[PDB]
Amino acid sequence: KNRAARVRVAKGNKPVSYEEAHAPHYIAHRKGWLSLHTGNLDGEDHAAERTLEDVFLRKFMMGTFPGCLADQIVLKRRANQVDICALVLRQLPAHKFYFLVGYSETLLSHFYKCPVRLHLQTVPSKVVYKYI
Amino acid sequence: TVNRDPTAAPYVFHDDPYLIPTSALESRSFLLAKKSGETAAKFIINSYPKYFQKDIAEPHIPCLMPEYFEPQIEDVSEAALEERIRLRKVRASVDMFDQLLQAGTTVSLETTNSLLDLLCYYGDQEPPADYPGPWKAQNNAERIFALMPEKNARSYCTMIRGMVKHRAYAQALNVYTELLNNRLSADVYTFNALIEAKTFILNEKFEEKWNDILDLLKHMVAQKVKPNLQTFNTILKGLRKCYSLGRIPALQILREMKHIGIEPSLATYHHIIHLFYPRDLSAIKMPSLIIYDIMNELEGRTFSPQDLDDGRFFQLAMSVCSSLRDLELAYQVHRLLNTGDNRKLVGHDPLRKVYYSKFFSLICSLEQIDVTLKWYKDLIPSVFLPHYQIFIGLLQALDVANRLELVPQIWKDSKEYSHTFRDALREEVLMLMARDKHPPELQVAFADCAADIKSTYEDQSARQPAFDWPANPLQYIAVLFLRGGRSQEAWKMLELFKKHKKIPRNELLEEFMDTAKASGSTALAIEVVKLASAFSLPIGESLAQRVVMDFTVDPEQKEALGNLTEL
Amino acid sequence: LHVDVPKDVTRPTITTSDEPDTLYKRLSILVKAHDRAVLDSYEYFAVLAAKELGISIKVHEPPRKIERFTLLKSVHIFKKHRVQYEMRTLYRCLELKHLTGSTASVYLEYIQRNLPEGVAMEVTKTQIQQLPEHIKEPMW
Amino acid sequence: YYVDWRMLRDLKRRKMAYEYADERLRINSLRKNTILPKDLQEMAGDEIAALPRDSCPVRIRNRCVMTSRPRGVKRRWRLSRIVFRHLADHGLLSGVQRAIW
Amino acid sequence: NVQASRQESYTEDFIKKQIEEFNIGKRHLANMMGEDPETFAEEDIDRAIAYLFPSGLFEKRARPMMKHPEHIFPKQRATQWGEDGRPFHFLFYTGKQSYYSLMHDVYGKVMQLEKHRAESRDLIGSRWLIKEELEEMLVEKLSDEDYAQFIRLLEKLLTLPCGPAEEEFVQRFRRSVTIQSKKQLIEPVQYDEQGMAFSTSEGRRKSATAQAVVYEHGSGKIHVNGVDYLIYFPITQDREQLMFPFHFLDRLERHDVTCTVSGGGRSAQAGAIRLAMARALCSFVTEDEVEWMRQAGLLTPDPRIRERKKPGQEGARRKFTWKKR
Amino acid sequence: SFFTKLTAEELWKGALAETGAGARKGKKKRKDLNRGQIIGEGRSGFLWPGLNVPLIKSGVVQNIGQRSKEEQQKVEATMVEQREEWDRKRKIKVKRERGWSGNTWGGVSIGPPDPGPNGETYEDFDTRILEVRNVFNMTAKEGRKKSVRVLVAVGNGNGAAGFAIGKAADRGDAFRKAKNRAIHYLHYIERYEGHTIFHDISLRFKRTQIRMKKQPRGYGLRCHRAIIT
Amino acid sequence: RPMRRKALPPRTEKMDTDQDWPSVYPTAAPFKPSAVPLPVRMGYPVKKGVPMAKEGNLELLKIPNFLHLTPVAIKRHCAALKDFCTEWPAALDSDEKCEEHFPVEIDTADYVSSGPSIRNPKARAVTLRVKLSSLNLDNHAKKKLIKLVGERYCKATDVLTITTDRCPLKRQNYDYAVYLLTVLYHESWKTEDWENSK
Amino acid sequence: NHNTYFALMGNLRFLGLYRDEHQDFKDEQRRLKKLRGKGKPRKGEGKRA
RNA sequence: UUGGCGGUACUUUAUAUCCAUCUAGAGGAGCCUGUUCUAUAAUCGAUAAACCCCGCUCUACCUCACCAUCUCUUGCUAAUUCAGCCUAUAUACCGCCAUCUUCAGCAAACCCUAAAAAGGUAUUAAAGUAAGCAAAAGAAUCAAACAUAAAAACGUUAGGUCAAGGUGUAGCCAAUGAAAUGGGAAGAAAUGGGCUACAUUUUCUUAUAAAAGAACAUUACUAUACCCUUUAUGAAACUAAAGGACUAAGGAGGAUUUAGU
Ligand SMILES: [K+]
Ligand SMILES: [Mg+2]
Ligand SMILES: [Mg+2]
Ligand SMILES: [Mg+2]
Ligand SMILES: [Mg+2]
Ligand SMILES: [Mg+2]
Ligand SMILES: [Mg+2]
Ligand SMILES: [Mg+2]
Ligand SMILES: [Mg+2]
Ligand SMILES: [Mg+2]
Ligand SMILES: [Mg+2]
Ligand SMILES: [Mg+2]
Repeated sequence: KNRAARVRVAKGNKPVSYEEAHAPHYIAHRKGWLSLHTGNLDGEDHAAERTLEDVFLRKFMMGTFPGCLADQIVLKRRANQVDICALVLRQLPAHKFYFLVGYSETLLSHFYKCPVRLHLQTVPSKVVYKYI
Repeated sequence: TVNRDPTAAPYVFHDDPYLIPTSALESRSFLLAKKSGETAAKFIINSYPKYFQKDIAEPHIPCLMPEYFEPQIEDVSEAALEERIRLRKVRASVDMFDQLLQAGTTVSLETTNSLLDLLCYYGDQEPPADYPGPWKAQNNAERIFALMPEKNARSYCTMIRGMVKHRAYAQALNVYTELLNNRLSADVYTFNALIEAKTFILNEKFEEKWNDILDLLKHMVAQKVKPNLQTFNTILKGLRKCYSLGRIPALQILREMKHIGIEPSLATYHHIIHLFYPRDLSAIKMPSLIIYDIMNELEGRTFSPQDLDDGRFFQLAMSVCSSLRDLELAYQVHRLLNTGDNRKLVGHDPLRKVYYSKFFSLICSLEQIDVTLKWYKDLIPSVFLPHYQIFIGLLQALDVANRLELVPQIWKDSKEYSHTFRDALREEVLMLMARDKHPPELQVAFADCAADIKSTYEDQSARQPAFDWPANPLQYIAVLFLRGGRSQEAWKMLELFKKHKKIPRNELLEEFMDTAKASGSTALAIEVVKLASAFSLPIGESLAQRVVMDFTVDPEQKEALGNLTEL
Repeated sequence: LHVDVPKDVTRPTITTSDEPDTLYKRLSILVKAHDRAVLDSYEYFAVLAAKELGISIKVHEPPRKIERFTLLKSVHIFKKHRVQYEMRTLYRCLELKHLTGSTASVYLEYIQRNLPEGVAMEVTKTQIQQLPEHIKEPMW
Repeated sequence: YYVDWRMLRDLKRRKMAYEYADERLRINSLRKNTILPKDLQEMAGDEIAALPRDSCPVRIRNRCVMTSRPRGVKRRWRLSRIVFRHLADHGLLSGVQRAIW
Repeated sequence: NVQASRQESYTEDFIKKQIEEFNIGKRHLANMMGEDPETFAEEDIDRAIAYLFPSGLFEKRARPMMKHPEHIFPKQRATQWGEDGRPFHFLFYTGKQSYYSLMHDVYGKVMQLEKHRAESRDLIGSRWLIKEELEEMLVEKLSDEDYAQFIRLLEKLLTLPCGPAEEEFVQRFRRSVTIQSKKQLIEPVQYDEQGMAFSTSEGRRKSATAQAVVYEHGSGKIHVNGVDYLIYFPITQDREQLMFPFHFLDRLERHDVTCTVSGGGRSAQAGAIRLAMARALCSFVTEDEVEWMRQAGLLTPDPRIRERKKPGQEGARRKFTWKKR
Repeated sequence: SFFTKLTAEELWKGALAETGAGARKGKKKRKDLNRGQIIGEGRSGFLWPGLNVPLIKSGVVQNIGQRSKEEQQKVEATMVEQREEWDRKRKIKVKRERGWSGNTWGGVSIGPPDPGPNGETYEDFDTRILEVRNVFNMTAKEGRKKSVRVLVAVGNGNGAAGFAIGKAADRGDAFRKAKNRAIHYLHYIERYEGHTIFHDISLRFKRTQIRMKKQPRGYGLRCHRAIIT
Repeated sequence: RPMRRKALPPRTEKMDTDQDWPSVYPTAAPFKPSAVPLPVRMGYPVKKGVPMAKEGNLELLKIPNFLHLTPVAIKRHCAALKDFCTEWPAALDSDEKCEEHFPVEIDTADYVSSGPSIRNPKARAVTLRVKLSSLNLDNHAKKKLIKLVGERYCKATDVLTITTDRCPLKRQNYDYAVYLLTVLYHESWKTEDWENSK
Repeated sequence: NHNTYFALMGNLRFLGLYRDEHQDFKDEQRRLKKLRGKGKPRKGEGKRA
């Protein structure tokens, strides 16, 4: 049996999101890609460097917004710009988000030497695709 | 190509309903938490630079590299002193300069002047910074100036400017006398500080004082020094003290500005307006007409930052428009703001909200409701989040246009801007709606608005045990319920007059009785009598007699009604 | 904006030089992406943009490339059980013709700045110039 | 801290081979020809041997950058098969999908 | 009483609001794309959404959609009783009010025809609607036994004398049978600069592809890739494959073919030409002959192609040896 | 290395070892370590305006700062106290009443039945347990499957009462099934003057004989413990 | 006691159907369900379910939307960009006409990718293509030019192809290919005594 | 540069601007282990002399 | 009342399968490679089906975890009586899988029963019902089909993996940690898989698989061995390739077994 990236069946009480519900073989069929860069296109360079930068950017956002992330972040690279689009729960006060946005953007622009912008969409609570 | 989005907050604010600033406080607080996070990040980068040194950006980006502000030249040489001066460290540079003198090593006059510039400009105090000032007679700047073996025009000039900046007007003027005795020549910047000194000093006689400032100008031509914009701007700013006597002098300066070839900037007009349109002007009967001429002169021109008072102009011009109650002039002023990129000179946070608040208030007062509502959608929320008084002006305008059907909607807009629990606004909304009668459909709509404004009072009362329901809202909310098919709710609200011990008004009491007659419910009619007895209102007895004739009272009701009549 | 509109919007300064302009006979723009629909929207945006500036454009779809590789499914042993992965590259070629150097810079900037994420461009300019003055005349 | 002591030793091998790349190029050029006297070629054969062993670029091993796994690595991403599968199966690699055909 | 969310069901008030947002959505989508709202249609909406939200997901159900609520929302979720609680249909308590209301009408028709008292094939090449289609008309779930009973009742109606009203009724439940005619589509007949007639057709065998250009009048001169056919095809079996189309129709030595085959091997290239010639030769033969060609295999493309190798086994079907236990 | 660090959910999943070969066919307790952490608070004690301290204080725009070593030690000790107090809270619980014994379910109240279809509340009804059986059968799921059969009774103390049996794999589910089933089978029992039966009652139900007697006021309930309930 | 902030109603509600949409999405931005006044849905639907709504939709966020690029915006954008463009000479209306006056073709390639570095090694390569008919070559010269260039010359098209990538930069590789043409042309005309022994 | 990531994130965790669930998990296991008397011995004072 | 297995051996069933049918192999010789054994100062794990060209899409040094010998003791990090640990338990686990398996089941919430340890079907219908998970469908192999891939729930084997990584518990901290140098050998042995040959439907040569000219049993076919040269990579040839001769055995391989529709 395949155990990879599958949220296994419980007894109908586990709320999985749209991303979590779909197994790997639905990638490019029902669900898209969380990161979009040009480094895995044919005859393109720096795949190793883009992939490592993404791994860090995902761990950084989790720690900087602990318990405030409703779903996995979406990374969009255009030219040298990096764009982080995260669904965030409405737990923290509004002004705290303005601090964490200013901090996380400035810190990540001086670490990778690129313009980094943070786009936050606030949800009242995690969106449940199905109960499994 | 693109224009401002009327339904969006400023781009600085994050585009999310949870993160959009409701009020003006959250606007400033959100832009102070953002700056706080930016400063927190720069602290980490500038304190642990080894982690932010790998450069992977081609081309190389200088502004995304760690900054270093501490001197890295250890040897004590004139070169090392120059580094400290470049880094702007004041105390460290003084220590190394004195050490250089202790050894006696030669120091260039140009290098010694760069030290005085730093000390004179910062007034012997370390540059202001954040991390986890009068001129002092005994200071490093004056001491170093004396130790200097060879002096040049720049050295004296630097002292004169630093003194004036740090409020040392009397000493600076004395230093200037030495410069003349040495036969050196000053620069435009030094002449501007000297003029700023004479004005700030209080001279007993204005005629002497003005003749003195003119003497500085006469020495500017003897020394073949040509004035700049700041020179004239400084003179006009000084003239704002003498509003009455500075009018003819002020105009003469502007004519000389054009003849010389200096182009008046927005700051130059900002000073003439203050001098001709005093805020504390008792003589409002016949104001000056100069504001009309200036706007024609500046019509269609584009302006750039060329002084430190350019931002002030627009806020001042709008104020003069509101004082004169001329809405045509306000359009010319706003139209000038829209030409080119003049929008950048509206002002900062304190003055940006005054300009538009003054502007929008003038629109509602003197503009047609149809046009007034177009401006309302454009300016708010995209330009500015208004304070509650702005809405009281809007609701008053709606009342004057006989379009009270829109009052319910204005309430919903007001709630977004943090006026949900505003007592003054809630009293105005209900007051206008219930001031006069309306068709059934309009009354039903107002009744829904009255229910919403009641929920604010109820929820507020739940939080606060020591809560007071103001008397007037109680009357307005009850009347609206009766008039709009919510009479059942109005009977429950009749009891709240006793719970909060508010005296029911005579009009309200009789209104309840009229509705009772149409309903035909004697029980409800007697309920009004009960409340009248509680407050010992004289009309209560007359109302009880009115019920006797309006409805047939059962023998049980007669006994109950008689008891209340006795009470 | 309903009533509040800019009056005299500021426009960038474009100064004509005295240097002659480049002449591009052809300018091939090979965009690459994993998603066909993104290329369709970019193809529509680029063809519409070219037509609006007077540029002559043609479009064709070079054959797609799919690269497949095999990996071992288990962390340890179980050689025969594998997992295969693929990357798909899709192409849209915008063949422009008869462009001056000013028209090719403004157009390429406009469409390069709006290149969606995950899309890579490969511009191939073809300039045409006279013969070198030395070559024009044989000299011994 | 690097993943393990094996990744650290390799990192130093990569930094000392970069230092000695020009040197080992110039000296080794004197040996990879038939135009110079064999006496000189025999002597350059000893200068190259005298350089430190970690300067030799054939002692570098490509290891997973995140787990320091010696074998099973994919050179385009510098990740082991196991780590690459975790990222691919989750949609975290841009354009990588499962191969169905 | 479980964490699984309660059944999500839609009221008439809910769908009514979903149709107002859709109507306001169209006016915005029209304003975005610069089109006129009055004429904006379902076709333009789907095209606009594809431009503004490009998605390359292979399954089209997972792509962005701005459809009318009727399409997306299940239709069988409408209120079946009023405010007072009295159902609207007299068969509400059966649980299949629409299936039994239909079986009520068809049984009443049958009784009148039987009480009141020609060829029954008024319609030909038609089929009874499948259960999936019937369920759509009724808008309710049916079982397989329920479908069988309905058809038997409809058949009984046809057996009996049927007035024009009955024929229209049974027509509603008769769906035109697909008429897929496996008949070769003849190519046009072009004319050359010389004025000779010729037809062209493509052929594909394995990885080989051919483009033949048969001429109506010729002496049998076949040129493959600008070469003769005896030279290009030194193997006898490859030449026989080119002979099969003409020999079958006794048309040897009557046409001149010019072929261009690229790809594949010697045998796959001859087969690709054979199909290309047979399809081009269709324009110069009678329709009865074209059917004779189709029934001898000359006009069917061969779908047999090399199968992929599988990971963990030696070949497409060959397995690694089962190690001796 | 920073890249070999996993999330809390995966760390506890492995450590707890709940899903395992031993667990299913035959103690570690989970803890949340982000419970008391306030965003913006670190061991170094820095103060971040807009994150962990007021952005404006007495009208003054604050700047970055750090707490002194003494001040930080207090904050660390205070959090240690709060954590220790939270552990005490976990130990504490509100004792509910036992039934006929201390380790048995018979006689234990489980509250009123759940609301009905149209908001029919049953707050006036009380539920009591009478028997709880844990019976095991033989199904392929576990080889020997698990089953809980619960007999409950309900009544409003005003003449209306009923009983039902609920069966499930989990005890909590058997309680809900029995409790809501019994509300659909309410007998009405006639009481003489509201305190006793109208006459002596003697009966045999299968092999169980019951013999009830009408008694005067103040006599009390002298009956089998299940009959008293 | 603690107060949880209330989110405002989405600003789509305040958007008119005759708004200036280009102003709403000036530049490429992520999909914001509160700014896009469309009832768009995305997601494979569960059985007896509809596709998920725009609010809280990760799939719509993962899409590279073209809301910033709309037919109304593009036309307003290109209208401003017309002042930048210059007019192609009308006389060069055909490909053959271009070869007549401008026989030399220089190929240069640019590359656009996503990352911190703008560097691509392939951008230095340059390719010069000239037709020998355009060059003034005597019968002797043309034969010598064709032997020296070797396989660079194509008899079918009569085009000489010089590809230069040896130099680091593109301006150097371009200047080198032009140099190669001058030496090949001038050398071809020169006649050496050893040539008489062919 | 694994040293830059590990050091930088460790510094941020001590400034309160980053949260490491893994480290807090390990920090409490050491606290519990030390209470049980299984803590790390001091250098030079190991079981073997 | 159930669950089980007993001899369920009985009737239908499998479909490249149990036997039969068919084709090419394995089993013999030579080598290549894994394992066991012997054996070495000198890894570890896998090791019936479901190990044995397995982790390795890869070991001359490095890799390396092994052995011998010499050396270091706050010993990668911002801080830490700390760093580090391929140290024991896969019978504490996460993670990723094998297996039955493209098997068909897993079934929550309600409702009913003269009490229920359980059961709940009849279609010309008799208490069952309205929802999930898997299957189907859908999508991929760029028309269409078919086929192939992918998919395949819950359990079964405490199956495999603490040595991808992380981690519970226990163990080592002048040593079970870190580094340097040199070694990590072999077979009168067994066995698994692969490769080549044994030839005439062949060998060599030119073309090209068309055709032709030669060779054709003692070395004719026939050595990817040993040995001898040159060459490529490398600092290092102990590696690989290309020639040179030397050439031995092998003459189509017992019971038996593998794959293919
Ligand atoms: K496991
Ligand atoms: Mg290597
Ligand atoms: Mg085969
Ligand atoms: Mg007890
Ligand atoms: Mg084991
Ligand atoms: Mg070794
Ligand atoms: Mg070694
Ligand atoms: Mg060890
Ligand atoms: Mg299909
Ligand atoms: Mg399927
Ligand atoms: Mg050791
Ligand atoms: Mg060599």
